[PDB]
Amino acid sequence: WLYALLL
Amino acid sequence: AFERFTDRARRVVVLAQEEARMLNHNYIGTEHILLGLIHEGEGVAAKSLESLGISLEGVRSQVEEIIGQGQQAPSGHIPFTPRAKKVLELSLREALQLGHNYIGTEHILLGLIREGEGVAAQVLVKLGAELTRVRQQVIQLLSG
Ligand SMILES: [Cl-]
Repeated sequence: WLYALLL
Repeated sequence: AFERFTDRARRVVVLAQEEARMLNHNYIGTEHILLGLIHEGEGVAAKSLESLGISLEGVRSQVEEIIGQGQQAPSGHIPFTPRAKKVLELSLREALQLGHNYIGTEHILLGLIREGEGVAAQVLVKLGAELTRVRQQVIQLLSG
């Protein structure tokens, strides 16, 4: 969170 | 944040990333979130879109027409576009307003509708599903 996938 | 996402909602995000990868895209746009929601298959979002006649095929056709594919797929994590970030931010608020501390697939779909301006919204309108019609369908399926 909040850049890509579950990040 | 993602600690609040249900398992299905987390899977929607992972599926969105891999949809982007398989289209040789290097961002996750709102249209990949839409594809992820359909791919996930089980949740309220998938059921709402299926019940409106919005299929993986129709969405893929429109994404190819609008965005097309890249030449070479990327590896590693594929970053969210600014609009996809906004959709995921809004999904938190949609879930709280519907009385939930968890973010389920329906709240991602509702946040996508709420953002209302990205590729996914263009696709949905092109497929005959106005955003207010999608929102009403989600509410109706939750009312059961
Ligand atoms: Cl869910």
